[PDB]
Amino acid sequence: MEFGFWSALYIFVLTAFLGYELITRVPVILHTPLMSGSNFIHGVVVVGAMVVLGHAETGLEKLIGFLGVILGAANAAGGYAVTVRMLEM
Amino acid sequence: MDLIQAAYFVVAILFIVGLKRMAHPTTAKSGIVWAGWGMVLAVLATFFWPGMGNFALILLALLLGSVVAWWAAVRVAMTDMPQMVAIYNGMGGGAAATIAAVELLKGAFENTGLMALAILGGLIGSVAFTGSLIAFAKLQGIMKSRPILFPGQKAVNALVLALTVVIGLSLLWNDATASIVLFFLLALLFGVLMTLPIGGGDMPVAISFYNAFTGMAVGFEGFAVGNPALMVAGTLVGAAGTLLTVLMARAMNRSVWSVL
Repeated sequence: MEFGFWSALYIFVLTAFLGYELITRVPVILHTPLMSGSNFIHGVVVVGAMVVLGHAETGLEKLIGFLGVILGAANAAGGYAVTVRMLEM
Repeated sequence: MDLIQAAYFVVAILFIVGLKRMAHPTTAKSGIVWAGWGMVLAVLATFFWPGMGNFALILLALLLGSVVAWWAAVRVAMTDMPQMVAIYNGMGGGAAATIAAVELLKGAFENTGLMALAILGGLIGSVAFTGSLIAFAKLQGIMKSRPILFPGQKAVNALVLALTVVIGLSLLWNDATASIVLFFLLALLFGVLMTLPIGGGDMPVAISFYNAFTGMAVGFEGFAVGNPALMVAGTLVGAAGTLLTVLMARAMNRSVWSVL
């Protein structure tokens, strides 16, 4: 996927403002579940790891590709479960 | 114009609203569900990634990770949410690093800026990785902790960080395997090192910090590889994580730096 330097820079900054702003006025009670929920969303790494593994040529590459897909998957899955429980309020 | 692009486009919107909805009580339970859809759609869309071998091992990995993780989530009591968060966050970090590691080992980075973002992602994830594992073990009792001080630690830490960055930048001319091993060992060491002096009660703040970190970690990899799902969601969470870290520190009367 082609993104130009500038196109990517704008994308980076815009989402950075967005991210920040969404959290501005949030009640204390919602901090940690929110900390949990964002923790979940980064679990999207798993997608990044999958694409790495599927392109890995050598045995070394295969081995640290496998390993990270586990880490990815645990992040999203564990992310999701805990945040849903935390969202019992 | 293609379909994984379309898929990720929707995935973004789905993460943005989720987060925003998680943002307000009146909409919160709504939030993760919305995110969940993003997660699903992103995973399922990427199975189509063209020229994708190792399909068997991808599936084994997805399955081992998700279910033990998922299982650990439900079986565990309700006052162990914090370390649960730490650990999943930890993994998130590691996940980041592995992307960086494999993409460097292949060698083929035809752009030095891209390569720098690879490495930068790499650094931050590992630090979060071990940082968050020391977070866990601390609250969990297995490392049982109050601030592990020793007379001149501030310097050795900053020094180790320095070294890491040096060997790091070195990769951008000469990317030899020896260097690559060194880089990660030193980063991994710093995550550990920089966590030690942090007290028991402070940990939440530390977790939010390393959360913000993993967020950036994922984003960096994203720009670096050219993956829109990573780019957006990584940077969305780094930002939000940063502000949120502040707000938690400022809510405990403390100040982040006091914490670290």
